[PDB]
Order: sequence, then C-alpha cells, then structure tokens
Amino acid sequence: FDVAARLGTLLTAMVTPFSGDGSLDTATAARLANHLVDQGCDGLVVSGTTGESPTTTDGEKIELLRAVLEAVGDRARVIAGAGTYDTAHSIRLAKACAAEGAHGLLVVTPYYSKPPQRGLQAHFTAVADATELPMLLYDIPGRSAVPIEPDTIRALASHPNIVGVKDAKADLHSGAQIMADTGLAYYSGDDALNLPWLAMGATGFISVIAHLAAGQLRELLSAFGSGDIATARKINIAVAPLCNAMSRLGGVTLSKAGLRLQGIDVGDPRLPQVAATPEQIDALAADMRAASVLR
Amino acid sequence: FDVAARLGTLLTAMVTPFSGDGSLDTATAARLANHLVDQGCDGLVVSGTTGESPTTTDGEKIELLRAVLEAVGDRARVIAGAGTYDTAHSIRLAKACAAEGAHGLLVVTPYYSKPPQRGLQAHFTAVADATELPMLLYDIPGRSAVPIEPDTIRALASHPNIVGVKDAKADLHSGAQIMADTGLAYYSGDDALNLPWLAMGATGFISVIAHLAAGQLRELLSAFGSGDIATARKINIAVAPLCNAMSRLGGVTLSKAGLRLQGIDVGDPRLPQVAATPEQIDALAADMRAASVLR
Amino acid sequence: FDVAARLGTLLTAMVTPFSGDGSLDTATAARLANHLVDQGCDGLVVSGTTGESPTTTDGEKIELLRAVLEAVGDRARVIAGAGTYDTAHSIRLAKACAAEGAHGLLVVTPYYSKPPQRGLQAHFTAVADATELPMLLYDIPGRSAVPIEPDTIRALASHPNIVGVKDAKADLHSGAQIMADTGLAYYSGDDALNLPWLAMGATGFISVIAHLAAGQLRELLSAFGSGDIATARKINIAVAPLCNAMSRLGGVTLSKAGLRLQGIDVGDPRLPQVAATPEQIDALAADMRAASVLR
Amino acid sequence: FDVAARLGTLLTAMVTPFSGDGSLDTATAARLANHLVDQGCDGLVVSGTTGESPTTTDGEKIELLRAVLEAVGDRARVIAGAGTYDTAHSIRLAKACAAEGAHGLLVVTPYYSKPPQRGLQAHFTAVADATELPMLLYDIPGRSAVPIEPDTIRALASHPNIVGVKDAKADLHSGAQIMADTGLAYYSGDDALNLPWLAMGATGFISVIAHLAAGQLRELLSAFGSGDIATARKINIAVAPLCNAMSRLGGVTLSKAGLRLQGIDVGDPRLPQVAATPEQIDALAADMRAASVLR
Ligand SMILES: [Mg+2]
Ligand SMILES: [Mg+2]
Ligand SMILES: [Mg+2]
Ligand SMILES: [Mg+2]
Ligand SMILES: [Mg+2]
Ligand SMILES: [Mg+2]
Ligand SMILES: [Mg+2]
Ligand SMILES: [Mg+2]
Ligand SMILES: [Mg+2]
Repeated sequence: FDVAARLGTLLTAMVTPFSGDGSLDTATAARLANHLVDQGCDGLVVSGTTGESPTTTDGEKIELLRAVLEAVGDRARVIAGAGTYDTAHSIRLAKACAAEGAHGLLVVTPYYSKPPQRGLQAHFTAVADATELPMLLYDIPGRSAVPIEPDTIRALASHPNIVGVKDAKADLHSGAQIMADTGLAYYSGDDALNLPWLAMGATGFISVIAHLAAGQLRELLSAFGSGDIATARKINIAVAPLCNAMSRLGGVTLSKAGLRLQGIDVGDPRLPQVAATPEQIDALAADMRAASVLR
Repeated sequence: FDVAARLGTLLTAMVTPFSGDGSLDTATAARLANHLVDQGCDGLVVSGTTGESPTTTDGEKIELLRAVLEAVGDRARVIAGAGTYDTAHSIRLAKACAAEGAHGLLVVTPYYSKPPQRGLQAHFTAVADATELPMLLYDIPGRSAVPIEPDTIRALASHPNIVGVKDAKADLHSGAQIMADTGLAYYSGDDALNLPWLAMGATGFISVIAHLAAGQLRELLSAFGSGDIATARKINIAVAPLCNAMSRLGGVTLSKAGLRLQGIDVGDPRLPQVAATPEQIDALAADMRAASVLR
Repeated sequence: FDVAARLGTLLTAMVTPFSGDGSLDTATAARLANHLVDQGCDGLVVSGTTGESPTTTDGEKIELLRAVLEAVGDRARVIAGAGTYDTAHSIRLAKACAAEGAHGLLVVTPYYSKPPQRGLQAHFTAVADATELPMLLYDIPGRSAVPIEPDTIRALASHPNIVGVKDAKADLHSGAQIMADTGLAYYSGDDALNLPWLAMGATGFISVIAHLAAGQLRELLSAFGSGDIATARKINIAVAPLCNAMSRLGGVTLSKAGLRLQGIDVGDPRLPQVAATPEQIDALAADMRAASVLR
Repeated sequence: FDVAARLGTLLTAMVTPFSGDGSLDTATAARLANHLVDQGCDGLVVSGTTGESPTTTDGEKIELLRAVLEAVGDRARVIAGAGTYDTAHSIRLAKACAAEGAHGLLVVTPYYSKPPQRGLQAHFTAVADATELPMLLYDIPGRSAVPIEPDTIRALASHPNIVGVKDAKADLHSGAQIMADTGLAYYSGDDALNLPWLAMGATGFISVIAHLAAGQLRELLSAFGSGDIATARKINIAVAPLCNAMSRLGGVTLSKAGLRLQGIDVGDPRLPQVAATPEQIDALAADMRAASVLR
C-alpha cells in the first residue's frame, strides 16, 4: 500500500460552501476543489471538521462527495470524513461514502461522550470492518475530549484497513515511535506543526491553511523532501501568520473569510459557527498579506 | 418562576433502556421512570448524556419522551435533552419535545466544533426562542471542549426562557456569583460536587448515581435543606463509592451495569459506549454494597 | 489531638513586612499579627507562600517567627512554614522553628523538581520525624507541579505528627473521603473554595484575603457552624470581589497592596514578586469597596 | 556572537555525583565531565535541574563548577546553572559563577511563586545585568508553573547578554517565530523533541539522555546538519527508549542509575529525589540495550 500515492501528500480539509440561504452549494464546491488541486493539493478531505461535518446532513455529505469526485477525482484523491460519536451512524456513512467512490475514509475519535479506550477500539474496528477502503484515524483530543492512547493506536494498526493517523494531538515522540513500529502513515492535522511532523516522518499534511496557501505548502513539502531544510523553514515562517489567524478564528471561520478575501465566495458557516466580523476580516487580511497570499 | 416546582430538585439523567437486540425498550423505560420517582426523584431528564443522546435517533428520543411522560408526567417533571452541536437540529428537536409535552429543556454546549462565545450565545438564544418551555444551559467543558464563559451565561440569563444551569464545569466560585447576580437556578451536574453545589446555592441535582441511590440523595437534599449539614455530609460519604465507580466507568456504563446488579435490566450501551466487563462488575458491586444499595 | 484548638480555625498566611531598605520589619510584623488576631484570626502561618518564603533567609524566617510568637503567641496559634524542595533544608528549618516555639508546621509539596510519589512520601515522613510538632501537608500542584496523590496522603495520615492538609488542589470529593477515612483535618488553602470546603468537613481556613476581611471570614465560619448557611453564603458573596482580585494579582501583591490601602503599610514584595501597578491599585480598591473593607 | 562556538551544540545537563554519605564528589564529577566530552559533548551545564540544583548548596555549586572547569574547560564550554525563585540569590550565584570562570549562564524561570510576567522580566534583566556572561533563559512551565510568554521573551531578547533559550515548553511554532524575529538561539531542553527542534532551527541540545547516548546524539546533530534527515530520524528512533525511560523515572533517577549500569558510578540522588528500584533498573537496562548503550 503506497499511502502517498493512494491518499496524497498535500490535502486540504475543504470547507463546505453554502449559498446565501444556508443551503449546500455544490457548484462552488466543484470550483473550489479544482482551485485547490490546481494550486498544489493532490488530495482533498470532504466533510472533515473544517467542512462543518456537525451541521450538514448525511444527504448533503453524499451530494458534496459526489460533486467533488466528479470535479477532481480523476486527478486527486478524495477522502471522505465518515466518523461521528455514533458507531452505527459512522458505519452507515462509511458504507455510503464507499458506494459513491471515495478513495479513503477519515474517522475522528468519537467526541463528547468520552468512551473508554476499549470502546474507541471497538468503534474504529467496526468502521474499518464496514468497507474495503483505506482508513485514517483522526486523533484530536482538544476537540473530542479523549485521545486515542498510543496502545490503542497500536492495536488498531493490526487492522488491515487502518493505514494511518491524522494527528492533532501533537505527541510527536509517540507518533514517531508508532510510525517506526507499525508502519502507520502520519499526516499533520495541525498546520503549526507541519514542519516538525515532517521531521518525524509524516507523509504529508491534511491542512486548513492550504485553502489560502496551498502553493507554498507544496513548496515546503518539496523543499523538505529534497533535504533543503533551510528553505522549508523559510516557507514555514512565511505562512506562520496564517497559523496565527487560525488560532484566533478557528479553521471554519478563517477558511470561509480568507477564501472570500481571495475572490472565492463560499458563503458563511452554519450556526453555532459564525462568520468573521469586519474587524476579524481586517486582521485576517493583514496576516494574509504578510504571508504573500493576498495583494 | 418556581424552578424547584417546575423542574424539580432531584432529577436522574435517565438511561435509555435498550432490548437485547439493541432497540429502544420503552416498556422498561416506563418501569424505570416509575422506579426512580418512587425512590425519591421529583423529575427526570430524558436523552441527556447518560441517556446516550449521541446514539439514539430523533424518533427514538420522542418515543422515549412520550413513554416517560405517560408513566410519570402527572407526578414528576420530565425534562427533555434537546441540544446538539447543530443549531438547526437543536431547534427541530426542541420543538418536537415541546410538541410532545416536555416540561422543560436541557441544552448542552455544542461539542467538538468549538464555536466562539458569540456563536454559543446565538445558538442558545435560537434554541430558547424556539419554544415556550423553560430551558437549562448545560455547561460541561470537559465533554464539549469549550465552556460557557461567565459573561456569556450572564448575557443569556436575561432570556425569559433560560432559567438555570446544569453545571459540570466545577467553577463553584463563578457559579455562586452568577446565582447571586442573575437569579439563575443551578443544578449540580457532577455527583462528586453535589454537596459543594448545595452549599453555594444550587437548587438540586441532575444526577447519574441517583439511578442506584436516589433514596439517599433525596435524604441528602432533605438533610441539607433542614440545616443538618453534618448528616448531609455523612450521606455524601455513604454514596461516595458510587461516585468513585462513576469516575472509573463513566455514567452510561455505571448506570446500566448497576441497575442490572439491582435487578432492573436496562440492556447494554450502544457503541462506542460499552458494557462493564466482569472485573468491572465485581468492583462496582463492591462499591454498591459499601453504599448500601446492593445485597 | 484537638486540631481546631491546637492549630486554629481562621488563620492568615501572613505577609512578611519589609522596611524601606528592604530588610525584615519585625515591628510591623508584630503590629500586623496583633491586628489580624484582633480582627478574628485565631492562628497565623508565618513564612507561607504569601509570606514570601522563596525570598527570605532562614534567619529572617526565624526572626519573624520569634516576633510573631512574642506578639500573639499567648492568644493565637503560630504555625511556621518549614518546607522546601530540599529535604535536608526542610529538616533544618523545621528543627529551628520548633526550637523557637512554633505551635505547628506547614510543609509544602517539594516544588519544581517533580519527585515521584515515593520521594514525596520519604520527604514528608522525614520532616515529620524531625520535631514533635503537629504538621500540615500543603497540597498545591498548581505551584509545585506535582500533587500529593490520594494514596500518598492516606499513607502519610498514619504518621502521628501529620495531622491535616492545607488544600489548594480543589479535589473536594477526594478530600471529603480522606477526612472521613483517616481523620486528617482539612484547611481551605484557596479562599474561593472556603465555603465548599466547610461543607465537605474542613476545620477552617488558611486564608490570604483574611489580611483584608478577617472579620467577615470569622462571621462566615460562625454562621456555617451554627447551621445558618444562608448567612454564610451571603458573606461569601460579599467577599467574592477579593477572591477575584487575588486571581488577578496573586496573594503576595494583593495582600501588600490591600493592607497599604487600609492604612497598614507592610512594604513591597521582593523580586521576582512585584508591587501592584497604579492601575492594579485602582482596580483592587474597587473590589475592596465592593467587599466593604475599604471606604 | 557565535552561539554554537561560545556555548556549544551538544551539552549534557550533567548530574552532580555524590559520595556514599551524600557529600559532593568532585573527583567523580571531573571524571564524568571528561567522559561526556570524550563521547561528543562540546559543552556541559553544571547545576541544572538534572544536576540537583534544589538540594546542593551555593558552596557545592561553586566547588563543582571549579572542578568541571579544571577538567574540561580548555576543550568544552562550561555553562553554570545560576537561577532560583529568589532574584537576589540568583544574582549572587551568577556573580560567583562568573568569578570562577564559567563560560555562560543558564537561568530557569522562577518556580513555585508564580510571579507575573513583568516580575519575570525584572528578574531575568537583573540577572543578565549582574555579569558579562552570555545567558540562556530556561523556559519550563511544566516545572516552574509559569511560562515565559512570547512577549516577555521578545522583550528580553534586546538585552545584550541574553542570547538564547533552553526550551522545555514545546511551543515549536512560537519558538520558530521568535528565532526568526530576534535571532535568539534555541536549545532543545526536552530530549523527546530534539529532532522537531532542529527542524524549527534550534542550535543544539541541552540533553539528559546524553549521559548515556551522547555519541548517538552527536551523530544525530551531524546527520541533520548535513541534510540527511532520514539518518537523523533513524538515530532519534534508536534512542527513543531512553526518552521513554526518562518519562518513567525523571532525569535525575534515570541518569544516575543508567551511568552506574554503564560502569560509571555517580552515587545516588538526594531526597526528595530517589534511587531507582531493582524493577526500575531492569526496565531501564532493557531500554538501554534497545538503544545500544548497554551490553
Ligand atoms: Mg446531523
Ligand atoms: Mg444521530
Ligand atoms: Mg418566545
Ligand atoms: Mg432568564
Ligand atoms: Mg533561600
Ligand atoms: Mg517523632
Ligand atoms: Mg496522622
Ligand atoms: Mg539551598
Ligand atoms: Mg540579546
């Protein structure tokens, strides 16, 4: 299994565009997907956290997945977010996404209900048992309120269909050892730690700021891969203001406001997420100009 | 607004009983509701966290609410959990619960997606606007990954339908000041802090261990309310092993295993929650014997 | 052993007054000690955290202890802070304080170096063996970077000289069980949790805000003791602004600036602690007016 | 100012050897210093955290510094740990260390007392003003209970003697931006993050596991410096078991037990730190064999 070829190296956790009435806008979704791949992404995650998976319906997730596969599926990998805090629901979503032709699944730690580690294991195993797709665990305790503990990640690595981890936990030392011991592929799921994750052996990024700076993140991956760490560091510093704006706004608000500033209107977030205020737009524009992604 | 009369003073966040095949068991739900009210609860919350709100459908929640209202609605207050991380969904569920005849709503902080405080305010206001029912905010950052900050609670207090807070944040000092300044009623949402919350002015408990020890928690409330803090303290120590077991197991696993030990089978949890192991059952039984609610 | 009589019920963790040249001001220490006892304290802790134990010498600690014993030792209990992160030093200081006539010892968890629990346990028992004085553990992981875990506290309880705990860890449920199981006396070491700790069985307070509001805290203890929880709650709200100021400033800065505002100059802190800025004094005076301890 | 030449690139935060009766063992300190430099360290920190700075006297620290300077000062850089939670004491120690011929100073964030940021700034400025030596800030909030906030680091960067940071805070993103903006040199102060810190631009390591594996850490620095990240990553994995053992034991217990296993007896720790148990020695020996530093 060639993870870089099968899932990608630079993915955006793409926003889900909404029309002015809040409804799903698949035409803009196809335009945005083409834009992000043209800028350097070789894969996309649809209905990740940044895609507002909490506020879209099953039917909207499937419509979006279909539109993005049609738009870019012949030249980029399209990974479907399919996990929730409900194992039966997650299985239904995984099967539906496989039926549409998703290239892989991203499955987040069940949030809010804080299952024990053996419940996390049974959950992820049940989802991995539901389809033949390659599956990435998505470890984000800062959102889900429980981590996937290292012993649990290691147990899940023995599943033939679980191929890697999108990490937003930042235990770089543990991830390095898991990668060495199990061959799971790691993706950085926190843009601030993209470069440290590459140092520890990560395959690539599942990025939020790639909405705005995909070309530079592609240059960073290439520079690092060729051993030119000084250039990778310089690019990382160049895009650092975008990580700073992400910390202020969150990925959903940042991505929808930033794309608008770049001339790609993707609508507003759905409640309880909120659109950036005029003052926040002004501060975001300043960071984007500093990062050379806005005139 | 007489919160103690309209919502209760001892509520159980009732489990949702499932049959052996995992389906909803409304017959057992009615039997359990009657048991908990006969043992001392003057209200019940249906489809709270402990009721496995993540893994039940809208239709199951409504069918359960109807069954519990028909069983105990003439002699106890029935509060419906109606909040998720999706504002549009939360509004639909609140309206459906009001149409069934719920006496009040429990609305948790949107989990996982980490909206900003102004998004929380818009979310809670939208849900509070949706029906004429009294509403409790449910502040549990250890599950939802964001708190309701005190400025946000104070802003929401002026909504005519928002009457109180189920607190699982444990900021007793902040809650005391909010109670004093706004008149919001507070309920303890963490059995470990039941007695500290009463000292600070809380109206009562929305309890997990009341599944097993409702009679003693009623005595605790009566002892504290009569001025016999020493006896309230002794009762709190008596039921402390149940709080310890809840820390080990979580409320869902604890409540379903403990009720089975007491002879009221309510089925097992739905994944990703899990039934207690044999070792956990033995340790739980020991705590229940220590708390005089078994054998 | 009568802890309330031997150690007290309302203690101030007294500041150490410094003269204009920075030296120890024992005349002001005696004046302050008399003031705090006259206002309602029945004991004092000298060279606690609030007494700037980090920046005073052993000789200054002994001179302060001597001055306070002379001033109030016949009508109040004087407890000496004697613990550091160095077991040999802690033993030396404990012996010197006992030789001066201290009535008891306060011994903080070794800070910074993060010993394992068995090292903490060896440390505390070695200090407890050094003198025949009664000793309080001081559990403050937010400062020392490690807690005294409950199994460790329970093991230390069987030492005859270890009679209680000054708690700044806020695990009210664990402390309640430890008091019931072991008979250790608890003192609130966090003013915001004074009333919760009383509800769980604490003997009293080792207080910072008693520098400014000792009379009201004595009234709180009396009201709680007589079962007038409504009055205790009302006093607790009345002094809450002082707790808020303490959260902004820390105890050392708050106590020295607040005493100065009340007309009792005790000098300024030693670096790295700092005196309140002009705007901090303005904000502190507002909280003191709200708490009725400043005109 | 050539930080790599003036302070080094691979430093050990060297243990302080004690004799059987616990007294300072300067002959063994000189022997250990020569060993660590021969193995690849080009500098040493004496009386850091791992050097048991909490439990040694000023006189012992100066005797140790004198002995280590005599042993290796002509061919390695000898940095003196000079910071405590007492600014006046820290200044005395810094001046005494400069008088002995130390090549630089390592100054930890004042621990336990939680000064505000302006107090930290005044503290570090006062210590930096006390000598002509180059000085490293040591940011370790997990031990000291307060961080050096980025604004504070940036303010201190302007001091001519403050030349860099030993980081154990792990905010790699902030450290990268600080290095870019100020030119401060960063050293990894947590072996688990050595490789990520190099990726972000760190100058080298102030290491604990270098007591046992200095040769491999030197190879790691050399491979990374030459752009051979794959080899650096493989060496980092090879020594990862030592980082795991550090997490279980702490640096003081690990280093003294591991050196003894290698045939370099440096005595035992001073209370409250403790010597490894037989079971801990067995588990440590397994990790050392895995890392190829024990037969
Ligand atoms: Mg939904
Ligand atoms: Mg659902
Ligand atoms: Mg209305
Ligand atoms: Mg209201
Ligand atoms: Mg000293
Ligand atoms: Mg004795
Ligand atoms: Mg004892
Ligand atoms: Mg000392
Ligand atoms: Mg400088």
